[PDB]
Amino acid sequence: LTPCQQSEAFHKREINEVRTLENRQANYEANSPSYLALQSQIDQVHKRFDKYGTLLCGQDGLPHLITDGDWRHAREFTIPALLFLYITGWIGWVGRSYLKYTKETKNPTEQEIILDVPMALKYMLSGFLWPLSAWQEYRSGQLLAKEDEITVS
Amino acid sequence: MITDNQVFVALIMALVCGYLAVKLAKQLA
Amino acid sequence: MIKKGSLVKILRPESFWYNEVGTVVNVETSKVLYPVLVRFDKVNYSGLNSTNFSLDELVEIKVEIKSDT
Amino acid sequence: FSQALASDPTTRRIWYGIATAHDFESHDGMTEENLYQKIFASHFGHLAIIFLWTSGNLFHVAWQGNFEQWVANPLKTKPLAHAIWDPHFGQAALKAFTRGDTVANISYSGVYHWWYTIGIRNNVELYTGALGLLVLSAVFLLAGWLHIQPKFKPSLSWFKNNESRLNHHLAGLFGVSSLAWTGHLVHVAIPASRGQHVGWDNFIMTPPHPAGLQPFFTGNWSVYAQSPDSMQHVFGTSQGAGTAILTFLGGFHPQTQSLWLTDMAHHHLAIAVIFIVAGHMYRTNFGIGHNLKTILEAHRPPSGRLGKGHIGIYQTLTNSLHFQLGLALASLSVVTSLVAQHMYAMPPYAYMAFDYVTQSALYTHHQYIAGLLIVGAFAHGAIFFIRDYDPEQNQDNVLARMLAHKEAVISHLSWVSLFLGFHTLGLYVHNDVVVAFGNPEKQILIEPIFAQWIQATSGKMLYGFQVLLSSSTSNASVAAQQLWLPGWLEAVNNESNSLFLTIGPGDFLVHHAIALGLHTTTLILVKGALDARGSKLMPDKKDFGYSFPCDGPGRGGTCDISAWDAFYLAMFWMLNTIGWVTFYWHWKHLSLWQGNVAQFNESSTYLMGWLRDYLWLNSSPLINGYNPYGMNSLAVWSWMFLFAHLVWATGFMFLISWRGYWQELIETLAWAHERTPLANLIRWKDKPVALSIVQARLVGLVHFTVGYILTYAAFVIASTAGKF
Amino acid sequence: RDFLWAQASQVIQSYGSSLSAYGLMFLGAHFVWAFSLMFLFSGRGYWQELIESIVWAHNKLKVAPAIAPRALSITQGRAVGVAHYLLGGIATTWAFFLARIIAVG
Amino acid sequence: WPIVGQQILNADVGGGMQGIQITSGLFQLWRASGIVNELQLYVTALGGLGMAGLMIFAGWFHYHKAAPKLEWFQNVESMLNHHLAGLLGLGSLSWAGHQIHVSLPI
Amino acid sequence: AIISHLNWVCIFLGMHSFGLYIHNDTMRALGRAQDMFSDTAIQLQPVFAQWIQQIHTLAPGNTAVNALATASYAFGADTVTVGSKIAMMPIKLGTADFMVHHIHAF
Amino acid sequence: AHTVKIYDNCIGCTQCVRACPLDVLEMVPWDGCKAGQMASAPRTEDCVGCKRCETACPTDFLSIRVYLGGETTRSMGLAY
Amino acid sequence: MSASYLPSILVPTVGLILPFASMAILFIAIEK
Ligand SMILES: CC1=C(/C=C/C(C)=C\C=CC(/C)=C/C=C/C=C(C)/C=C/C=C(C)/C=C/C2=C(C)CCCC2(C)C)C(C)(C)CCC1
Ligand SMILES: CC1=C(\C=C/C(C)=C/C=C/C(C)=C/C=C/C=C(C)/C=C/C=C(C)/C=C/C2=C(C)CCCC2(C)C)C(C)(C)CCC1
Ligand SMILES: CC1=C(C/C=C(\C)CCC[C@H](C)CCC[C@H](C)CCCC(C)C)C(=O)c2ccccc2C1=O
Ligand SMILES: CC1=C(C/C=C(\C)CCC[C@H](C)CCC[C@H](C)CCCC(C)C)C(=O)c2ccccc2C1=O
Ligand code: SF4
Ligand code: SF4
Ligand code: SF4
Repeated sequence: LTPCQQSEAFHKREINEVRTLENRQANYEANSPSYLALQSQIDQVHKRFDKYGTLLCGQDGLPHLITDGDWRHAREFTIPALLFLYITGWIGWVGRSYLKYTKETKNPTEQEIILDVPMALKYMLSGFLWPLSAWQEYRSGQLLAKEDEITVS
Repeated sequence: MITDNQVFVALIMALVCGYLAVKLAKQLA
Repeated sequence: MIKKGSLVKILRPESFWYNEVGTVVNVETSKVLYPVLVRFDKVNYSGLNSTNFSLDELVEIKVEIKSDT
Repeated sequence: FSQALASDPTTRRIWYGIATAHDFESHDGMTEENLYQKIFASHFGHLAIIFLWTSGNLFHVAWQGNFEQWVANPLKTKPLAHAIWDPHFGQAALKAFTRGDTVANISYSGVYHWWYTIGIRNNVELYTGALGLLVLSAVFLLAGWLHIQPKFKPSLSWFKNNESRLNHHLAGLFGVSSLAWTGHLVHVAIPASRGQHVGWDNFIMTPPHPAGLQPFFTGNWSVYAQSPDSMQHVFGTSQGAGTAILTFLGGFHPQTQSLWLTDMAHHHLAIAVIFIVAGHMYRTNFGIGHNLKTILEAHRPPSGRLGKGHIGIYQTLTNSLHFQLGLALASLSVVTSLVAQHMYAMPPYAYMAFDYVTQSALYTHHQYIAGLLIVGAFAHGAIFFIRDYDPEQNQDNVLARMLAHKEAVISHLSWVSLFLGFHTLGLYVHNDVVVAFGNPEKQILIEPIFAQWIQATSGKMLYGFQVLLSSSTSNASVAAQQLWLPGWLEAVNNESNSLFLTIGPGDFLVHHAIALGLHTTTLILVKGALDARGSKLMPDKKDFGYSFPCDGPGRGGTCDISAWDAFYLAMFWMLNTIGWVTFYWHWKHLSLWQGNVAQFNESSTYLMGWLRDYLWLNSSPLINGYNPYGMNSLAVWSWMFLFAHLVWATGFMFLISWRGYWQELIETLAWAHERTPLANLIRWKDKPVALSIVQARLVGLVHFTVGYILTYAAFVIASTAGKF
Repeated sequence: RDFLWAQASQVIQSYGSSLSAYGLMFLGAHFVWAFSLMFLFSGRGYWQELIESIVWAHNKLKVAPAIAPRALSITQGRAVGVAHYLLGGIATTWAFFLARIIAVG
Repeated sequence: WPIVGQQILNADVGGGMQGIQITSGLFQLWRASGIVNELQLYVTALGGLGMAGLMIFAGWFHYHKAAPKLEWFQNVESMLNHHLAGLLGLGSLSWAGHQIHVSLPI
Repeated sequence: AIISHLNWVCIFLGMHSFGLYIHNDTMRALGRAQDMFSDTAIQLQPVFAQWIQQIHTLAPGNTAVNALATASYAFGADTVTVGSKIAMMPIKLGTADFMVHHIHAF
Repeated sequence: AHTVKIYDNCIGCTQCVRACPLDVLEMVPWDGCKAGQMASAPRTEDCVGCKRCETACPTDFLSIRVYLGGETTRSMGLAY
Repeated sequence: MSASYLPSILVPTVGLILPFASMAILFIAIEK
């Protein structure tokens, strides 16, 4: 499996895809303004192929990638597209968990799940540095639970 | 009008069912 | 013999509600096998609130008196 | 004859009368001794059916077939099986059904021969052995009845003994029938191999090797491995063959059957050794030694107090038959899926690399039965937890510790089922949507580098990135590459064989989907057995049994709550997951049979490629079985494919709508029965009622199974035999 | 053979054109239809035993909501089941009636 | 719109405008109504906003503001005299008087 | 009694309308049975409802003196109106319209 | 037919015979409850087992159990 | 072989009388 800037069987797909798009492109007059945007669309098409060529991609023209952890391909898995999902999802999750900690008190529990004061939703921004602080508070959750669970009998 | 041995087999099957009831009646023998 | 209104822990031979925290609604001296009704916040599937419970059930939950500052 | 079920003035009595006919542990007047006895008799009444049906399989091949014309030209002559006779068949269809060799209408054989062997020509040969097999089956049944007779019954101290037949039955079956099998396959079927025909009167006089026994007796060397066989070979002519006890190639043999019966002969050598090493292990573990303790039935010891013996406490596993069934259908199921996976990479048949229709029918056969045995094992495991488990005895171990905290295990399994879904199917939806937009390159493709590493293990020396078997100089590669590795590297470096195929995206994402479905199925099969005695919705679930409707429609509802309901739920996942594996496996061969491999690893990445190129293109010769013009041979199959969608959708009647509506309708039917004149004179016996809530789902599961089975049993034959 | 088979040449052979959405909705309507096969076949009892395990994990971290997690109503499950059996059982022919008639228009 | 390459749905229909084909019968109804210019579309739409608002201020009128008694609903006799004559009658007459003077533009 | 009547009607219209589907699908895969079904294919189809269309062919002029055309060109036989593409056709029933109409009635 | 078994959780709020269709259960004076009533089912031969008392049964785990047993004409609720 | 002279000419009733007989036998059994 060779990279596509050297894989002659990938650039042929770019030519073939533009060829299929060209028959739809030439039937209409290019001077019309409602169809002048097709050239900008094919500009987006052209500007898309060059970045993927850098990633190792299938010889067939189907561009594959790496998740083993190889440092040359950490961009397709490990670092960007992966770690941000974990952080962003858990920035929401641990924020929800903090809201779960403040879900009791005197005002009805149902009122504090649904009809919440908007201020708690505005405080959500608190979790800039979840990791270890969240680990402490989750330890305390398991602790204060004191193995109080359902019967399952 | 075909399969005479099959007719005898069907007849002996009915007779075996009757003899099965007779065997239930005999029991001890 | 304990006073009414104590925080409970369910240890019924059948209902393994492992120390589901609840309070004693009232204490009855009528002496039966399953008398005590307690406010059970975990609404069971039946839908009610307080059910009958044994004398086993709860012993104590504060565990402290003078050392509990 | 169950009395509690007999006092049922309704038709329902018959259904359980057949449904609980094999449910021996719940018949009336059932005892501990009669259970094993009648179940033992059913064992002997079951193997008898197997051998009777095997005798019929051989009889019809002897009485009909061109196998003698096949052994000469086995590639051109299409194999046949049994004659077809039906006065319903139109002559126009029978003119197309009769093709190949015979003049009578004969169907196409699907069960391709495992026992290749010779063939015994055609002169009073196969039907005699088939009759002997059938009579042995009948005498097998009569021997079981002989055991049932009074005074000839084995006591309970014959099944429930650690010191019992667990020793001699093991090291005695695949061991005596190992030296016998080896001695009666590589020498009895050596005429089929080389052409050394031997009558059954002088086994000693005919040695295959140039020297026999005496070289093996020497401890220095066997003097049997220094003998190769030429590649050119015919059953009748050796073609330069130089006989040897062992004839391993390490590579894809010209004749597809094994490696000149290498693998074959090595099996029972290793299996006899398996018994030589096993038959000595557990033999002394037993010892036939009665326990010295008289604290088991004497007046001196009463009540519970202490167990019978710290080491002895295993009666809950040996007394129970559902646990033993849950393990016998489990280890055999491990080997069943292993056997299925060992029929495409290591084919023990000849001309499977050149045949098409027959190969696709055996793998999925054993695959579906593998899933069956798995479910049977787990269902009886649930029955073991309901009717045989006791927390008072098995306390303080790890088994009772499981269900004190099993909720944590169920949580992890549910998390896996959700994780492998949001990504497998999420990837699939992205694939379809971005391919529809005209951008297959924007698709987030995937490469299973782990599965690509399997191809690196094949010995390829041109890789160069520090992978296993990438250099012939590495001591790990140098180790044991002296004899069989030369055939290994030569056999895997080819695009024409099926020894470790190429793996990519359309190959990965289906394995991701198989992991998703199988892990979900695992959770569904396990939790039904865990929450079998009770749950939070219903802790008295132990106070009933296995097959019961509900606890009551109240407290939120108890719809489908029994352990039997978990089984009925599990079978649905079984059919679809085991169908996913087959839908995948059906492309890994049709993509190379046509030679256009670039179809799969380019179009199978998205689901629309699975829709247009398989469920539509391959089904052209299927549906064109009887076109409105000239119907041909694939008519009976194109009819089954329709009769399948009937039976399958027939199950949707029993599954979507429940039972009470049918009660209110059958009552109107019964009203019209007596109210109508003339027909009022006719009266029934058992009162007409609807199916039981349990029997409703069971019978509907029967339809949802057999209709789905026939849905895939008609597509394979016609679609593969239409284009080859 | 001549009806439900010959129609795939006008619903799937459209990714190269502008009728690609009627193929995605076609293949995606079978999803929600078979998604109705989840509610029209199973029962609330098993699924209610399924929540309490998730609620156990929710009681492990106290992340259990005040609104006690319970299964759908016995009648509401069938109402959603027919909703999906119809939505997934119309959008396929909606994508099919809008598939061939545009290609053969 | 050009966001994620979805512009492939712009079916080449003609008339200097690309988009998604419609099967609602809108063009046939509009041609049978004598509508030709785009201005006649916008005036009808802006006139529809008024009627749409008046009905919200009506369903919020006979309720939070007004409310007929229960006696106003047993007038089923008076209801069919206004549904078959005021709605069906005047409706079948009002549209009849339209396609007599708007037919010749079509 | 109501549902009893409708029940027997449903079963009679099911074991035949879809029964004939099972029957014909059997006749084809079986062989020469579908060949001998051709005469029955002439039955039912163009036997009923054919005269209704013929009534509508002769309805103008006779039973409709003030009408110079039928109710629709689906009634007028051999009268085809085309505007570069076929608008309506005298829907000649046949072969399996009796089949699907009874699948409908079922 | 069905087997009716009464738990010791009874409060005697008569929820059985109130819910119960054909009056399987019955209220009996008892000396070990708050209200002083206990449910008892003599006519278990006529019981159908519709399980509508477990709905009205108050206790955490219901107090009136009816284990599914055999089926006869009295327990099928059929008119023919 | 037998072709159309030995067992295939008596099969017509063999493949159908055992079903009729089996349904009859099992019905007599349940009638008992
Ligand atoms: C050697 C080798 C290896 C390794 C491996 C490992 C590391 C391991 C394993 C293994 C395994 C591990 C397997 C398995 C399987 C399993 C299964 C198949 C399961 C099961 C279970 C069961 C069957 C249960 C049942 C039950 C229930 C659930 C109920 C109750 C109780 C009972 C018990 C009855 C490899 C391959 C790498 C390579 C080659 C060589
Ligand atoms: C399209 C549309 C629109 C627009 C507009 C409109 C609304 C329209 C119209 C219109 C109109 C505006 C109509 C009308 C009306 C009218 C009428 C209704 C009339 C009348 C008349 C009469 C009634 C008469 C009577 C009489 C007399 C008095 C004299 C003598 C006798 C007689 C009887 C003839 C919208 C979007 C908004 C919505 C709806 C639809
Ligand atoms: C029709 C129907 C019935 C009625 C079913 C009846 C009356 C059974 C009818 C059987 C007749 C006598 C034919 C049986 C013969 C079969 C064609 C094959 C069986 C032969 C052997 C395999 C035993 C239910 O009881 C029911 C219950 C729950 C959900 C759905 C339904 C349901 O749809
Ligand atoms: C899954 C299932 C359930 C459980 C159904 C559930 C839990 C419905 C879940 C739907 C909700 C909408 C998903 C949870 C999403 C939350 C509302 C959070 C959303 C917050 C933002 C995304 C808006 C049943 O109750 C049932 C009953 C009878 C037969 C079959 C079944 C069945 O299959
Ligand atoms: S199986 Fe039937 S009776 Fe039992 S809970 Fe479900 S709907 Fe109710
Ligand atoms: S349902 Fe139970 S608690 Fe209620 S009155 Fe009856 S016996 Fe007493
Ligand atoms: S079992 Fe059914 S009929 Fe009997 S008391 Fe309980 S709810 Fe009533």
